[PDB]
Amino acid sequence: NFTSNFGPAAHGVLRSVLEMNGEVVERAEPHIGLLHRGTEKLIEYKTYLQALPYFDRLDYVSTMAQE
Amino acid sequence: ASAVDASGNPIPSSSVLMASSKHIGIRCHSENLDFLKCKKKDPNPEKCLDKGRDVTRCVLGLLKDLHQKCTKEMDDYVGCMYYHTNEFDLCRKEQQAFEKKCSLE
Amino acid sequence: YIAVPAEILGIILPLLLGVAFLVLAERKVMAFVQRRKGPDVVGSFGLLQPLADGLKLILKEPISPSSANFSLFRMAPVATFMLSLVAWAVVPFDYGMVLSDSNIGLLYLFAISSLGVYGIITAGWSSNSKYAFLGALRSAAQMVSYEVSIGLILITVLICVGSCNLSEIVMAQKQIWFGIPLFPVLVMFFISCLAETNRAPFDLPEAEAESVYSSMGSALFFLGEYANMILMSGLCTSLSLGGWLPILDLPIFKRIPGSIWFSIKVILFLFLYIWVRAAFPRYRYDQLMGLGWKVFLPLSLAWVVAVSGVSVTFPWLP
Amino acid sequence: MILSVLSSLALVSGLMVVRAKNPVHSVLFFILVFCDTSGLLLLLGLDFSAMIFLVVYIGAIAVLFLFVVMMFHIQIALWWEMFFILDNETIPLLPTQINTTSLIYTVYAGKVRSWTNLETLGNLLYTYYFVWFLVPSLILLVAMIGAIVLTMH
Amino acid sequence: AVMEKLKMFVVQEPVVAASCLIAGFGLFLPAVVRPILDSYQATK
Amino acid sequence: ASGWGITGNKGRCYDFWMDFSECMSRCREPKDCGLLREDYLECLHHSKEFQRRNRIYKEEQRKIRA
Amino acid sequence: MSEFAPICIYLVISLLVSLILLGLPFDIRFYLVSILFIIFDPEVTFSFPWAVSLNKIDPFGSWSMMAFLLILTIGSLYEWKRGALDW
Amino acid sequence: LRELKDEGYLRCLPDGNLLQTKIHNIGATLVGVDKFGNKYYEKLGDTQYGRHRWVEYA
Amino acid sequence: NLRWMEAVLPLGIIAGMLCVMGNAQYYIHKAAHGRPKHIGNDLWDVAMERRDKKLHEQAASS
Amino acid sequence: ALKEEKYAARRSILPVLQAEEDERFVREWHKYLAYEAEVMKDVPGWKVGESVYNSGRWVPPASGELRPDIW
Amino acid sequence: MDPIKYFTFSMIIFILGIRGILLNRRNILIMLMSIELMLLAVNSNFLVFSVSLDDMMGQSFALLVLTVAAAESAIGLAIFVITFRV
Amino acid sequence: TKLEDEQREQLAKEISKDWSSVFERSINTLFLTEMVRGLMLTLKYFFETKVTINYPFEKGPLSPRFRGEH
Amino acid sequence: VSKAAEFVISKVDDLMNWARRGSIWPMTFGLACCAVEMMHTGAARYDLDRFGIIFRPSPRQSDCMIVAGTLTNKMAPALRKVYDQMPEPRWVISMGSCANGGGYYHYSYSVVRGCDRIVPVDIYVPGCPPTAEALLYGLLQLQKKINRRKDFLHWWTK
Ligand code: SF4
Repeated sequence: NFTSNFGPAAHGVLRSVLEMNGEVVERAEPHIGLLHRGTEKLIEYKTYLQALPYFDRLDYVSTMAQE
Repeated sequence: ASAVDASGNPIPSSSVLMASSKHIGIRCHSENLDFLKCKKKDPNPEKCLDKGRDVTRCVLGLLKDLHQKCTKEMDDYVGCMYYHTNEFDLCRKEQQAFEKKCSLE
Repeated sequence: YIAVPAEILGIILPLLLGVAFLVLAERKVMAFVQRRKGPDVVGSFGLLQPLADGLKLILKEPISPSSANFSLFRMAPVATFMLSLVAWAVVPFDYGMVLSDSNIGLLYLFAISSLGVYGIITAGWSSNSKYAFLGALRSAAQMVSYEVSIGLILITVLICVGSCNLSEIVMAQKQIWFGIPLFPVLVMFFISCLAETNRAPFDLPEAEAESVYSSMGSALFFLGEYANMILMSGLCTSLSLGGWLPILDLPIFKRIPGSIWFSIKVILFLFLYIWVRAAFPRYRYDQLMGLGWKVFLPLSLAWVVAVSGVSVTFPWLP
Repeated sequence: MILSVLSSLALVSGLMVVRAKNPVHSVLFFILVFCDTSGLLLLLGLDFSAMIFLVVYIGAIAVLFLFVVMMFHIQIALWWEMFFILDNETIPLLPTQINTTSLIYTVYAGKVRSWTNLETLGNLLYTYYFVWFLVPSLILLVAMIGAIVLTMH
Repeated sequence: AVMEKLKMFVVQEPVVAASCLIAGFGLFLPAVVRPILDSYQATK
Repeated sequence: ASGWGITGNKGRCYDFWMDFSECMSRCREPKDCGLLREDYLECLHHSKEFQRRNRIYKEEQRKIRA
Repeated sequence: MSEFAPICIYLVISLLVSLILLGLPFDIRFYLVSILFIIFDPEVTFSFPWAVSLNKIDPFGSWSMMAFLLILTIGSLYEWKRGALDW
Repeated sequence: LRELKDEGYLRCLPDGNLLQTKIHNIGATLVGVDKFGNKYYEKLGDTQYGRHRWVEYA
Repeated sequence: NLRWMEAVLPLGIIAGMLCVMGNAQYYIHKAAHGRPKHIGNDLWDVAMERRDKKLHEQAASS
Repeated sequence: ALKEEKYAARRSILPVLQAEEDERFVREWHKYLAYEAEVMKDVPGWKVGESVYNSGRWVPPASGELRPDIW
Repeated sequence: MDPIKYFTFSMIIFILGIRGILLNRRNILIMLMSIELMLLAVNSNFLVFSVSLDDMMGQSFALLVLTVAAAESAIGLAIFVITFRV
Repeated sequence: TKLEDEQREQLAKEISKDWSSVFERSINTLFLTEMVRGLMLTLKYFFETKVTINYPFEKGPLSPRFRGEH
Repeated sequence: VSKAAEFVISKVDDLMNWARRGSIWPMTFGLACCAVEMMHTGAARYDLDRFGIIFRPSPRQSDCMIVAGTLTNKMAPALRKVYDQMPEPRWVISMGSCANGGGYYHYSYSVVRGCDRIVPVDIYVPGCPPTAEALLYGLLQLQKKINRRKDFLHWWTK
């Protein structure tokens, strides 16, 4: 079983690691901490009307359902 | 590509030979054919020389007789045979002319 | 003695000009398809874009590789380049307007395609990492399968007309274009030419290499690919669409130099390449090779049989 | 001249095939042997067989050999006779061939048409001698079913 | 039953069906048409 | 040699083989016409011809020393 | 011949121009596919002479070639049902 | 001729954009000129919504 | 309305090149031998070319 | 039809070319024969003509260097 | 002299191939490539003979032996690739 | 996976009712009519006009409720 | 100075700078929402290819690096390793407001206060996210920077 990496369109930043076998993905596993900010810590050291933009920033495609 | 040899000599110049081959086949033919039978019997370049000399004489006589009766036309006809090295399908127009003024048979 | 190198230079340089403007026009027309303009700043109409890209890739600070740094890495791109061009040797642009009348031209083109396969496989393996090697193997297998399909198609078009040198073929078409009766054969030949250079719907080898190196080396490689593209287009229009022959045979068309007709047909096929590129998603590798070995081989073989049959029962076969 | 060039290249390349290590080097020199042999055949005046040597010998067999030796890259576990045949005095001394060079007798009658070797070979091989052409079908079939039964689990 | 099986197979594998039909056409034309044409040419 | 010359004509050395064959199979008398075998094999290899021309040149050269 | 001389001069000139351009900045799947290609490539090799000369051979030529094709096609069918070209 | 051709016309040949703006001009009208010398045009009509007001920078 | 012509134009250049390409060698050969190339020279035409050349040189020298 | 026109023209023009080249060959072979006889006078005479190939069938000289009529 | 040169080239290639198949005993790849070389030399002298004495069957034999060589090479490399799985 | 064999049969026994249906579907998948339809749509968009706002001379639309340099 | 030769040098620098500015090839680093807007720049409206700009993915043949998004202490080494692997002439455009100067999460752990600390940013940009117009104007500012790049003169005087 090979151990291939996948660090790539611009479909986000994500680190897939793949236990492989021929052309079969026997086990895929993502590493995800690659874009962290501490949004919860900030909200706390922040407020309500001041923390609304954080929710605006989460899931930045659908930018209003969060608010 | 001249076909005149600065004199009366029609200078075979294979282009001219083909241009007349459209026409030669009906003048020396029977005479001509005897040559081949010689070459069929024994391909000996010695014992088949008389008939070949005869054919060459007949053909040069044809070329002399035919270059004077059609001169201008024939000139341009060979003028369009050296060019287009030997393709009959090209400039058929000249061929047409070479059957109106020139000797048809 | 000296005329021959002059002809060779006159064949080589315009091909490079044309292939640079080919990649330029590729970007432009795909853009127009996608409701946008292409490169339109540098030149008057973007015409100075390929020259600028070339000058950039020239002044760019080079980086020599670290893998068999001579006679095996700095050679294979040159190998595929030489193969593409030496294929370009025997192609008729007009009556007698050729470089060499190699009386078996078709076999020549087929052999040169296989040698291009050699070029790509050795260029892939000459690197260090192994994923490039797996990609090279994949591309080799794809190329060779669609080559056997191209071979059978060539056999069809050859059955339709006795000799092999391409001028004789274009006369046979001068009667009536072989694209008309063998239209499905033309479609299959075009799909096989698409798969042969990995262009429009068959790209997963290259896509994976981009998903997981010299500047001038990569430039030479892309140049070889696009040159082979123009070559495939050229022989497709030289043995399935007429090859410098006016349509409808009316003596107003006969003022066009004939050479113009060949350029118009090959530019149309280039436009079709670029068009079919920007309309379709890509196959996988599994389905790619499956279609190669299941859909085009049997169809091409059946077409050989059928055309031979129809042309052997009636006295239509020269 | 060029004949000697191709012969020398083929000779030395075969030597390297047998002796040189790094079996991929051997396969490269083998491809080179076949390439120069094809050029040689082209010099001989048989064009079809030259292109065939290119297509099936080089483009088909040697690519298989290259494939296989690729996947297992880590698997690294006469002058007397020449004089005796050149001192026979049954070979024309090149001085003789000079004047006789202007002695050949063209026929101009067997070349009014001209069969390229491809055409005549097709004629002969398919009309007559056809069983000689059916048998190779069987040996190719044997090849393919053998590959299957051997390696395909 | 056999017609149903054949319709099933043709829907499932269209390109093999088309290839076989083209090969059948190309093999049926000579074998059964050439004698008829030779006889027609003999009579006229 | 059979007939199929390398360009669609009766091969260069056929007629001799035809005479050899008709004589060897028609009149089976013992090797009375093995005389034609030398001829046919000569056509195949020109051995006698090359030998003769070589000797002519040999004597031409030998008379040069004088 | 006398055309492969232009061919080879083209070869060397292309070598020169390519070097000039270069110097300016200064498993079983694969194996079985290769075998099937080696088997179907002599098929094209044999179809080439058969193609040119289908006028000096009557239906005898067409039929012999179709028999060859049928033998190799049964080969292809055995290949297919075994799934060696599945990928 | 050559005066304006050198002033604001021949630069289009290696500038590109100026050619597109010259075409939009041959379709255009005039609506303003600003002290920096630059000319604001408006080709209002059946053209489009995004491209009917633009500026030649002078 | 000719916006499409902006895309064919680059492609169109290719056409030019190709045409030029061909024509180049053509005219080159036309000046290197005195007449355009001939497609499909069997042995007959080569022998005829040699014989014609020799005959014409004999006529010119005389 | 076109190819047949061309081939018929060639066939009809054949004999002139054949006879001319035959005469050329006789000239050259007579030259070579006179040369031989001149360098083979005092040697025990062996039929200067010397048809090495017996039983007629003139069999052209056919020098070495196989395929001479190509290159 | 040219038939002599062609035939001596073919013979020396044949000798080289047989020396390869004899001396080198373990490397199966060199072994099979030497067999290919032997068949190549046979093919080449077949063709030289087909053109020297004007006769055609040399070339039919050449084509068929090409088929034979392709078959042997394919099947033998199969034998090897199954030997080197273990 | 036994059901899949049973499902694939009925799904074939359903669409293959008559001969017209099988013939239509076969030459449908054999002459690439959906490919042709996609190509024609693409070519229409090619001939059609563009957007390409041509920035440095005609900028994009905004709104008085914009946010930027303070 | 050989005033003629200085004029030839000026023209050579002009040609070189024109090529390098008209064939520029970026390299995206799409961490956060600015990537979206960057796509909108590369989209049909404010077309980028029109300026001779192709988003080449492999960092062995690119010219610029567009850091669009928000760095992270986990992501800094990857960004630095990508930056090192580029050829000599390089530029960096810092899109967004946290790729330059920390921005919002500036006041938070696990965030690099601006990509200036890792790679030597060339021109940043303002925005949250920068309007596609603003990003395109940033790239045109990069063109204006690379346009005053007299280089052959420097080598002729060095
Ligand atoms: S405002 Fe800044 S930190 Fe937030 S998504 Fe945008 S680029 Fe990222």
